[PDB]
Amino acid sequence: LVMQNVIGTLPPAQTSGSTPAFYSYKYNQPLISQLNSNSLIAPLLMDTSASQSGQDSGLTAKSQAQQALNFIRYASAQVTPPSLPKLSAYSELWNQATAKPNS
Amino acid sequence: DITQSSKAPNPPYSQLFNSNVVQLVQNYAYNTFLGAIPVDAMSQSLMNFVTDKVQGNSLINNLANTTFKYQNFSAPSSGADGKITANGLIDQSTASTYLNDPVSQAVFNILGTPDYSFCMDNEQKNWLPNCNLMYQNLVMQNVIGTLPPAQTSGSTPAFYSYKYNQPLISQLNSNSLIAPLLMDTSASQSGQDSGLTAKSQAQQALNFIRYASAQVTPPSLPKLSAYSELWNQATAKPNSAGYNEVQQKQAAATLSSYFNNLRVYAAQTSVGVSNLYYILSKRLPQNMSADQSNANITSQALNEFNMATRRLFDPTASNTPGQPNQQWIKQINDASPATVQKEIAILLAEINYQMYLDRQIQERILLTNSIMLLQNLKAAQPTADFS
Amino acid sequence: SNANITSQALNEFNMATRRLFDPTASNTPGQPNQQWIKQINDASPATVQKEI
Amino acid sequence: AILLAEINYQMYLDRQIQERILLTNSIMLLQNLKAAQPTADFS
Amino acid sequence: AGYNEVQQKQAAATLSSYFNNLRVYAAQTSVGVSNLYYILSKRLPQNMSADQ
Repeated sequence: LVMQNVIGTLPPAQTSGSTPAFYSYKYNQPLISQLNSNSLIAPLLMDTSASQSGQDSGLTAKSQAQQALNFIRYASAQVTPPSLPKLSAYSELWNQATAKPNS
Repeated sequence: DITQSSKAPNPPYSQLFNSNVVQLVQNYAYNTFLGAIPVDAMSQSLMNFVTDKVQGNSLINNLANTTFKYQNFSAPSSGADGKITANGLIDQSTASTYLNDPVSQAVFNILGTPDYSFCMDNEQKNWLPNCNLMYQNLVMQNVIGTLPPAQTSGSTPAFYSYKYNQPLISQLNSNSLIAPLLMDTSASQSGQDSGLTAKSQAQQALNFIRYASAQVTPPSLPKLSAYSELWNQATAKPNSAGYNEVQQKQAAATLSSYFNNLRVYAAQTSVGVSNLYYILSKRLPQNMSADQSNANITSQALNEFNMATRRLFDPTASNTPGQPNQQWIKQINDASPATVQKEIAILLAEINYQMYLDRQIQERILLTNSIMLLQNLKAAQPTADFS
Repeated sequence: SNANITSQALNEFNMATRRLFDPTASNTPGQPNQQWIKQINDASPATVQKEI
Repeated sequence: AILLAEINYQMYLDRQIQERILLTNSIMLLQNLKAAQPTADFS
Repeated sequence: AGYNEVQQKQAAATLSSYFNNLRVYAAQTSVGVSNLYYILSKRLPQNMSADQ
């Protein structure tokens, strides 16, 4: 769920008048800016004025400071969280782990 | 010896040897430094170094991406002038027309270089006659040019023969990036015309830096047919049109995690390509005077070399006694105490500037090693496997 | 009322980059707050030592 | 005066060396990351 | 002459990718070659005086 929110709406196969494909520059216009690392290291003081609106869905950043925030999230591999235990297996081996002494 | 008035200087000097020369040098210092930093180049506010509230906002913001805007990176270069440009041989176009920042251009290649499958049929058996789109196979064939033969022939060289390798050794040698302080902007070089070739020392640097960034092997984007059926499966409304929700969310997660891996990869590359392009950009020429008839050309590294070596042997400094514009140290030997403390003040100011840009080198060290740590620990994601 | 804004990188920048060139400085002779090197050009030895 | 002159010069060339490490670490980052091309496999 | 396009481009792709890996490797090794040559080259003899 969290990295579907990262996605927003996922981009279609071939370029169409409704929504551009995934490699098309029109679809890639907003994301390429937050995928540039200079966004973190070039500017000298960030601007937080919400003026730009690139993607109607997914992680979209309205400010250059939020561009840097989007990149720091991406580079930190934060959009992909680690895999946490399954309920069935974890509940079983927890029930075994918290076994009462000889009970 | 105060007793002799003749041995005293005449007329007296209490000012610096030449404030004008250090002034021009210093303004060029500022211009080169603020121009040399690579900055996201897509919209006017996007390269804004500073906000509008700080004084002098315009005269810092206008100097963002100076090296590439002067160089016309966005507009492809014909090659007759040997200008740094987005080659229409490796770089995808914005038309389904090139991006203004080489680093964003590179990560844009990473994200937007399709597989050959979109230029196949949907059964991966034959090839379309015309395909405007630029797939990874096609671009890196273009990097080859004509593929070279096995045994050297009278017409064509073997791939190992030195005559085949005459340009490639320069293209591929690392020093093409580091040793020069200002790249040659004149297309005095005409290499072998097969695919990518450098027409200038600056192009030699560019082709090296892209070669190191390994853009010639763009990542394998999804198959048209495979991805398209998982698309049809996932994007559809669940429990309608012969669909459901289980594999819908499942395949949705699979494709989305795939593109997530792509973008984290691309950001990690953008890091490295950003530093490489900054190393390259410290050494590009920049225009100092707005009027081209009076235009001055100096680079960040060249000009910073001048901050270094103007107090030392200066090539234009006179080296014969009795002439003006003498060498710096001999000028000190005949200088006044007020003048000498004056010059100590200024040279140590230049100390402060230069260990500032040393700061910036260092924080870039942080950038790189932190990224490499995150990648390395990403290679180790805690699995919840208990069997 | 005097709410003014800076970051730490930009502030360390203009702390480093205030003497050599200055945007606020007057670039025409005869005006106040000229370039630091030009102000030095008429400064007293005690003044320059305090700068040191 | 000449002492701080040499100081400018020397720690200038140390700056050169620092940009050299910058270069080395950058390329090792790219080659590690090249060892990690994302897979278009949908198994 | 008994050829068709599909394995033609497939084979072209295999060769071209091979040389691509070759040149990328060459660049990566050559950075190390260059800095090692630099560190040694700071230490080699040089003649300054224009007359031998």
